[PDB]
Amino acid sequence: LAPRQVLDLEDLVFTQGSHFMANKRCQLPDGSFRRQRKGYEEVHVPALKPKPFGSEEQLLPVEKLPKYAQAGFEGFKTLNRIQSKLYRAALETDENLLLCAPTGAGKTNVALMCMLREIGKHINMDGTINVDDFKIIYIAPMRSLVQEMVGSFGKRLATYGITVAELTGKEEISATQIIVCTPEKWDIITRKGTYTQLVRLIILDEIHLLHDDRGPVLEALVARAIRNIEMTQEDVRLIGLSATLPNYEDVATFLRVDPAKGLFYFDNSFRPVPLEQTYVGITEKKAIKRFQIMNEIVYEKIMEHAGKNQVLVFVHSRKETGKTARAIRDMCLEKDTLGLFLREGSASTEVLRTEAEQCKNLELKDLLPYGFAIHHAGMTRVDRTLVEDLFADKHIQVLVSTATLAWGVNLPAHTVIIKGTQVYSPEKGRWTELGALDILQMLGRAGRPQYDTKGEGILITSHGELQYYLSLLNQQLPIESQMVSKLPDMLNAEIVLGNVQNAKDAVNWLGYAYLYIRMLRSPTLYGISHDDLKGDPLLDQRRLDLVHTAALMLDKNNLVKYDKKTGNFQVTELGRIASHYYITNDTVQTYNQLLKPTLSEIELFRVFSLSSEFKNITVREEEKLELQKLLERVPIPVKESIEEPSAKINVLLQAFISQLKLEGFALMADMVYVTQSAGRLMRAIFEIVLNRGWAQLTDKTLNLCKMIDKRMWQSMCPLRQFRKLPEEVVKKIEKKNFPFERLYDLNHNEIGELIRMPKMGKTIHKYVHLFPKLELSVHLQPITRSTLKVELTITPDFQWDEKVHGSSEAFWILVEDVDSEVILHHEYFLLKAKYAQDEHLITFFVPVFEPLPPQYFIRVVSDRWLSCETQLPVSFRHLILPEKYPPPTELLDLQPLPVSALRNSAFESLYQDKFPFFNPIQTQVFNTVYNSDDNVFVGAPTGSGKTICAEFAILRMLLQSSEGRCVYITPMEALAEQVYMDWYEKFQDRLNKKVVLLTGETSTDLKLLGKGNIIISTPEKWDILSRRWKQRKNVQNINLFVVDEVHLIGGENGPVLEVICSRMRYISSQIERPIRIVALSSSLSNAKDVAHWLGCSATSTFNFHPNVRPVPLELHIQGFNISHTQTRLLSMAKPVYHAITKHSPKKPVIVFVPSRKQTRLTAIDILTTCAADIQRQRFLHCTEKDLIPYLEKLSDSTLKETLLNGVGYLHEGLSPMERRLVEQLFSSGAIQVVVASRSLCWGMNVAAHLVIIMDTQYYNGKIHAYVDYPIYDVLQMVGHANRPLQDDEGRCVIMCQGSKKDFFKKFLYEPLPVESHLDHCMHDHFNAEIVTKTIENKQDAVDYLTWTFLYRRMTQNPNYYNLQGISHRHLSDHLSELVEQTLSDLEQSKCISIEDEMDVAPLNLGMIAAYYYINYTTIELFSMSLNAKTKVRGLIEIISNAAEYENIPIRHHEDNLLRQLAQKVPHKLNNPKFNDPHVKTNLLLQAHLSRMQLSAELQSDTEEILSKAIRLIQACVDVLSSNGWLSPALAAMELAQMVTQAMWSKDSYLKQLPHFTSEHIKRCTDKGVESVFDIMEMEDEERNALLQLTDSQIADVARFCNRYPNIELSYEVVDKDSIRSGGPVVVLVQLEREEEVTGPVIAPLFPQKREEGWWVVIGDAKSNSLISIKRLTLQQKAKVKLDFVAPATGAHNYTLYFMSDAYMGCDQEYKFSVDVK
Amino acid sequence: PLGSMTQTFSSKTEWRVRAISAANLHLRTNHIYVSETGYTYILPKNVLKKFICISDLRAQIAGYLYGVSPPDNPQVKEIRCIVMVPQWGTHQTVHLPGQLPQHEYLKEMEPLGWIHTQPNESPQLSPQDVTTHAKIMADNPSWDGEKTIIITCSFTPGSCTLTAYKLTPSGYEWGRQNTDKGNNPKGYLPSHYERVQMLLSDRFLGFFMVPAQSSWNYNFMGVRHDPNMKYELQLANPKEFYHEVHRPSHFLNFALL
Ligand SMILES: Nc1ncnc2c1ncn2[C@@H]1O[C@H](COP(=O)(O)OP(=O)(O)O)[C@@H](O)[C@H]1O
Ligand SMILES: Nc1ncnc2c1ncn2[C@@H]1O[C@H](COP(=O)(O)OP(=O)(O)O)[C@@H](O)[C@H]1O
Ligand SMILES: [Mg+2]
Ligand SMILES: [Mg+2]
Repeated sequence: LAPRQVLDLEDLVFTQGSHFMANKRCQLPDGSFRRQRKGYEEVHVPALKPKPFGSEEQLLPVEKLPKYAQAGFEGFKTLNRIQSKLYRAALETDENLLLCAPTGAGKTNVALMCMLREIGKHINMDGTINVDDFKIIYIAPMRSLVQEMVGSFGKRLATYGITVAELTGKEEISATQIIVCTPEKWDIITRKGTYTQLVRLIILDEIHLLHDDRGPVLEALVARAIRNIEMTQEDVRLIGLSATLPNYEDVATFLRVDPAKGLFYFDNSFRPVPLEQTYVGITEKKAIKRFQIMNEIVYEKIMEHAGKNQVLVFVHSRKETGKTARAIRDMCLEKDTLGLFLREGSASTEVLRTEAEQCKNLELKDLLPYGFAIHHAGMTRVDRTLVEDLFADKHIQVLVSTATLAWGVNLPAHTVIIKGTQVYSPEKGRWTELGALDILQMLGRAGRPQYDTKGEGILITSHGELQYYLSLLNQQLPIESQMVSKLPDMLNAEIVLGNVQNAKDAVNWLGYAYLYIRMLRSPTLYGISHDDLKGDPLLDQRRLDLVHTAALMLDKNNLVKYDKKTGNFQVTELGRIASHYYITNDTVQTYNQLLKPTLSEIELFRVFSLSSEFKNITVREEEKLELQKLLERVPIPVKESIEEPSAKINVLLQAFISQLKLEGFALMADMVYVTQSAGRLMRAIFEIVLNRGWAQLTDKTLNLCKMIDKRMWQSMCPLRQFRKLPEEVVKKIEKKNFPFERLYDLNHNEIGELIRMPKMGKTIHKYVHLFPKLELSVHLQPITRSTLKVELTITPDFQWDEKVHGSSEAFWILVEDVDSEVILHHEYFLLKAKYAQDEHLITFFVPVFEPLPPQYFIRVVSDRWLSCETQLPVSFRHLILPEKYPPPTELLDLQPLPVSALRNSAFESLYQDKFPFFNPIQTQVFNTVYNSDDNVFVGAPTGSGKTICAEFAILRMLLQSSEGRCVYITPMEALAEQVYMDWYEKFQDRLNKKVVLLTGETSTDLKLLGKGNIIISTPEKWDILSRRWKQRKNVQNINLFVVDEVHLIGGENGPVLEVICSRMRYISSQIERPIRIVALSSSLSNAKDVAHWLGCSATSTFNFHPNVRPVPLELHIQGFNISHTQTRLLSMAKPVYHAITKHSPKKPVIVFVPSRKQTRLTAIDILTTCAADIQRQRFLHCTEKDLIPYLEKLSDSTLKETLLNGVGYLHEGLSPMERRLVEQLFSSGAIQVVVASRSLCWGMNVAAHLVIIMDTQYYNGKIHAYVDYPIYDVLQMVGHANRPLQDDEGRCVIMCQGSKKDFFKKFLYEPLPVESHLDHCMHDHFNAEIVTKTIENKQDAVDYLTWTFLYRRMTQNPNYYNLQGISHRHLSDHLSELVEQTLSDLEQSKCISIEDEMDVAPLNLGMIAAYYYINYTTIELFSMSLNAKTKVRGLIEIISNAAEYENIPIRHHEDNLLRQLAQKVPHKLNNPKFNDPHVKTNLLLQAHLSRMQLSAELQSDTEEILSKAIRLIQACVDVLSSNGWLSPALAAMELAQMVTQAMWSKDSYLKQLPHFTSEHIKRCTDKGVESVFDIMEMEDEERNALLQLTDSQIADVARFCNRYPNIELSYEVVDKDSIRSGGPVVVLVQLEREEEVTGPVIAPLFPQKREEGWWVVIGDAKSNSLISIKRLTLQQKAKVKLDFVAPATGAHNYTLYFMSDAYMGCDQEYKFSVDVK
Repeated sequence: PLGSMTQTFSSKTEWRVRAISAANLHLRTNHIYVSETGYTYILPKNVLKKFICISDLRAQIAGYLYGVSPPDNPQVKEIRCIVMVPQWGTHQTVHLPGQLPQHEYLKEMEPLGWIHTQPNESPQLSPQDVTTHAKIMADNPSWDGEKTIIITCSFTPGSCTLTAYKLTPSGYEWGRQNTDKGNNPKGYLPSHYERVQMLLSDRFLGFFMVPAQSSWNYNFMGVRHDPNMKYELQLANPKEFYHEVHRPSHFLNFALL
């Protein structure tokens, strides 16, 4: 619990790493012998004989495998011994496996068999593989082995259509299904935390790396995944491949491998090629004579196989290959023994000479004719392939190479010699023994699986290391844990991920590491007594002491804040950067100590040189002469002396940037290690200083990052970065003293006289414009005198070449202050190749003060290109700041108004039981709203009771006109549904009036406002009916118009709210009887503007500020320094619980979280902290047993468990019923805390005492970026912290990022300024006003604008709308330009007609778009895609391409779903591209007509699509018929009834009736029924038998029969004789129903209710000609009159069509002949 | 011969010590101090601290002064901008081009003289600055003798002391004629100048103007600096004295071993 002891971790570290020998003895196989010789001793081990086939194990043929796995094994006839023993456990079970076999036994195919099983789990009906369904991770030790396995696995599985790739230094990871990486690579990826949730299989190849220093990486990977399986219950299969070493059973426990199922051990006797071992241990310790003894032994061993077998020699440096190959040969001809390798006259000799000529390599040229060769990574790619080809063809006799050949190529040899086992370790700063993995892999290449009946491995080393390599290659080197060394770095990585939040989590996490298993089985080897082992049998105290020690080290270095007593861990931004950038904790401590904004480039290099990754580097005495030569000439001065190793590291870095080659062998290896680490190290320093706002140091470190990558300083010409260039010219361009900027505006050949090469003329001009260059323009938009909104326009001014720029180019947008000292704002900008020519718009906020600073600076710097920057100065000399907002309306100290002040018994019955008196705000406005008819403005904070203020005006209207009609407008649909429920009981249940809610379906919307007394609607819903006000009387007869939450005018959907209220004012001006307008708003800074715009007198303008809220609001704003969103959310988890126990320990709490997934995670986190506090069920105020009546109604299992502890959560994915149960339990006080998602803040019918806003950002899956909360959403969330008759105060804690803290303080403590954006969407409204003839000329458009809010704000804040003055000529030109631009686009799309550049008139297209409320862009694309030959398939395609469907989300976890849905969908589409919402919309449409049950989100996505489909369908009907196209119009008319009933034209008409199953309609398609009228005319006891339904399903079938359309049609041609060409032909059509209707259209699968619409079409069938068409709605009786002009003289036959828009099977057809003289 | 005992010379160029010392110039910005006439000059602290951090402790650097007067009050001169032009200097003087700064931003301001660092604090104004200030007045009539001043930022130990001087009529006609560059020229008198009042302030901010295509420091590229050179200006802040782009020879001479 708390008996901690601080441990010395370094004394628990096995210092030798993989060279640590745990076995004290080593037994040799029978026949092993030793021979003493001069200066050295040899040890021989005979080749082991295979084990005779034990039991029933026969070699399994490949054709006996499962059918689907035989393609990954084509080219193999039979599996070997270990593969046939493993194929059943590999292919037929999901058991975690561990295979231990000697190198070369064929372990890869076993891992391939499990990969094939996982791929088989995603077989498709199509036959391909669902590739976005899973992911496989193949962990390989070496990078060369990774690359070869990518090609091998890519070829073996190419027939499966599967991507196998190695991760680059990230759309590829989603594209690849099998990721091949090193342990360190996958550690860095999962450390960030993406697509790792799809990992189903992990393969840890060469898992005996655990014994190596890199071993702890494998332990961290396994413990992370296994522990993740428990908190996710998504199982992952673990496959481990190992060599033959002890402790394999401990490895099996470490991988969760059942020993009786998944453990398989094969000793070295299962090596397919027998191996004779030879170990040469040299006793000579003097380096010079030991060097020659080594060269004498290799010669003696070479001669034993010279001419008989090929010999492969392994050295440990790219330089030693040539030395060893030459030294061997040179002594051969010194002894005259060259004729043995080559026959001096056979085919082997000549081909070694012809290719030595064309080989190009110089060193290999001197060795290839003699039979010798070299191989190392420093050589070319085709030379190494030739060395591999010539050696595989048995031409090369002696090949000297390094370990890279052993890992990356499958090149076996009969004899393998390991000349020496000493390697230089720059990380350790000394010579060390070779790694165990390299030894096994090199000697594993001894013996070819075909020619050689045996292999001969020879290993030369020092005598003191014979026992080690004898143990390693004879199954006797135990695999131990090197984990205590890297323990502090790994614990921090789990804290940053949130997997470990306290010490007990770490003790549990430590129990999953290989160190824990080895500590239990061998405690004496890990510094543990065998009696301390069971004074703590599970090692609880020992692990807790190890965690305590590591946590203290992290706390001292400021990576973690560690509470020693409670054990809790706190993440920090410093601790996150060390984890994400793979930096040790001691280094980031040094960075935290020395980094300062005033840092020079001199100290910056010194800071880098002190990183703990170079702690072992020393200055050797043989290096000081070469180092001092450079130190006295380095361009960056070095303060430290030569004796200090930090100066050596400093000089080596500067020498690497200048590309200088030194001579010291240790210096070169030290320089590579220092600069290889410089990449992520300097990148870590960059992120530290960038997020702190240090402008000067950020520019220094970002340049140093690029100078290390590009290997050049800033002083050089930036054209060096183009590697494809004959270099010796750019060095002359540098000599030419002229800036690189002068080359842009310059001739393609004036370059040549400047650099002396018209020779290489336009070659320079090519790369000058290939260099990235961006142009910047800015538009300043002042919000206050304290805040500015900057709209930055980025315009690329270069050209894209994928060979140079790749797929994207990254840039850093930096906004610096006056002194280039503080970064006021910064963000990441990625320029994709698909948008390399389009302008980019970036918007952000910056603070300003009122001795207005001279200027700011905007710098757009490239992320990788050196000297690639564009700085735009932002002068404020002409910036026009808006005026200070006027003081608020003072809250009068009036007496509280009683409910009896209404003086109406019926009205008082609405509030008598709710509260005794109105609040002070309702008190002030009472006389003006209840006892007056003037226009009134009420601006008060959210929660001030403004809803009752509007009810005052409604109650007054009912007194005057008892059947008056009021229209209430609220911006959110969730607000309208809530207001409708309250006002239905108040005004309809009690006062017996009519309260309706507009549905958005116009087919039954005009019918409610004429019926109701209070109309509740959203802006857009009212806009469509508002446009036809001059003909429809039910819009201008309105007595009272109320618009609520009018401060949303500055929001995304603000302009629509501006248009209707501006229209109601214009209507009221031309209506004789003025319309009262009541405006409710949040506290507005410019409320007098809203008052003047809506005609509110100043005495009736109530502009209150947030301080006058009835329930006082206690606001707290916490800043959080972490910039990584997921890490910042973690740092706020426990503060959420601590804010609950502080501000509301027992009163209800609401927590707003960004996403749906966070609702569940936070609710569990709050309970876990409540659990560790032993406060379990403290938020549960209801008895456990008194909740199951409500509890077992849910589907979510997690929601049930947390509700049992008083914590609920709400999100958009819950059931509409489940939310009401959680909302009722919260308001009941049963549960105290509920965690709501961000998107539910507008439809939440519960209030609480404390509101916690967890972060103010959300990820948008469309732009792939985090978006700030709209300020309107935050105000709505704070409004939930208000309970007037429960609490004396309201409290809200907002936990935001530190940079956003100043923004909320300025826009929450003060009233909110609101602007308009109607000028950014004028086309659709201008077109509407031209259709109804409100705008007839260009002067009318300017006059029309004078009634808006956009318009009035142009004089108060002109710079916000891009005006430079408020002069009445300044804005007169600004309006005219907006008028000219808007009318020119409408005339371009053929919706309006402009005559003499003055008069405007609507066209047929414009009248259609304004009628059905459709974007003018959609109506133009509609008009250019339909023919006379348009069918149902194309109608679905054209309407799917509508602009109203552009914003349908694209969740790429649905890619294969839509890919397969495309095959299940009846109509096939050409060019299938699934990155388009219009293609997804088309697929969701056909999925609805097919009645296909989809996802919960896909079905919801379809619902929003269908809410606009009817109006789009009706638009094409008006377009097709206007062009005389008969067949497509009728087809579109029956597409409307198809969408309504969710059917197809060929489907059965009985599919409309309820409960009619999928097949029992076919039960009677064989009989004689096929219409609904057939079912209508069938008798009960006769028809209630075939239906197979119950006493309630019969009635649903029945009630559809009564409302099914059954109209008797009658037509008559007036004067059927007195007709000829040019004469009027009129046809009267009479329609009458049988009975009538009680209710709208019965269409359960359509979201909105509809009314029965009908067309009457006259057309010529054989000519596809539509003559006349008229829409209508029928009420019992109706009479329509169709007219047209007769054609030529003759006897033409027409057709009368009577088609519905909501029912299938009611259409009627009547042919008739008209004799035209 | 040769000697029983001999060593090899190691290069120790002097700019490396000055570059290391230039890194600590920001510490002096925490300790700046000031030492009648009729005109009061107000220097904003933001541009002065920046002018210190971009300087050298021995090589003098200079910048041109521009500003205006407060609205309804003309007895005070508010310095609003410092302009850095291509220049190279020594421990006693600086060398500017003959052309004065020309830009639209400065057309609404008046020239108020110049400001320059100097190594040692001296109780009297340099004879070189009298010659420089007077010769600028002879070639540019926009520099009023009763309006333009010389601000000296002398590097005191661990601090910075500011003193502002104007030129008397007596000193102008001697500075324009003087061709003796020594410390005791012939006809140098303390009556050639008087001290003007100078006050630092934090209530407003100034800005910098730097060359358009070039930078300002030519102390390592003196060959390319000519008194007849021309230059345009941009609205940006100047780089440090030893910035990378000010001494290219040091970085590429190391590249060619
Ligand atoms: N079933 C098999 N049948 C015939 N040859 C095989 C078979 N399996 C492997 N070989 C070969 O044996 C060699 C061993 O390769 P590998 O799978 O990497 O062994 P390991 O991983 O255990 O060291 C490969 O070249 C491989 O092509
Ligand atoms: N006069 C009042 N007296 C006591 N409680 C009230 C009063 N008015 C409202 N409450 C309650 O306070 C809450 C305020 O909600 P609301 O009317 O929507 O205010 P607003 O629209 O300004 O945000 C309502 O639940 C309401 O029932
Ligand atoms: Mg292998
Ligand atoms: Mg409200």
